[PDB]
Amino acid sequence: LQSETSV
Amino acid sequence: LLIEPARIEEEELTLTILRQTGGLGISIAGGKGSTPYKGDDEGIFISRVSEEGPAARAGVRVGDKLLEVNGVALQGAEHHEAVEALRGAGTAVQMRVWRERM
Repeated sequence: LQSETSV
Repeated sequence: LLIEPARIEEEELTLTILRQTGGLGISIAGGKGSTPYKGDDEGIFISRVSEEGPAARAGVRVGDKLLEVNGVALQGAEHHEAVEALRGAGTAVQMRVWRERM
């Protein structure tokens, strides 16, 4: 589980 | 005998991001229950910054650890908890970040 999220 | 000069090792900053429209120009990584962005730290980190985005204009740099967003502390936060906090932050996004010397 590796999350990356642009905001 | 060159003496080491005074050097900053770690910084904690308060940065105010301003977006009239669109995004903050950043991506975040990590969180509780996810693979770490740095070693063993499970905290929320800034994984990238847009050069023409608001965060870069506010001083946000890559590698900054995200501690707080407009009064919400993100210690031990799951990844999607940070996500939701940032998307739901208004036109002014004041964050507290922990920075480390490279």
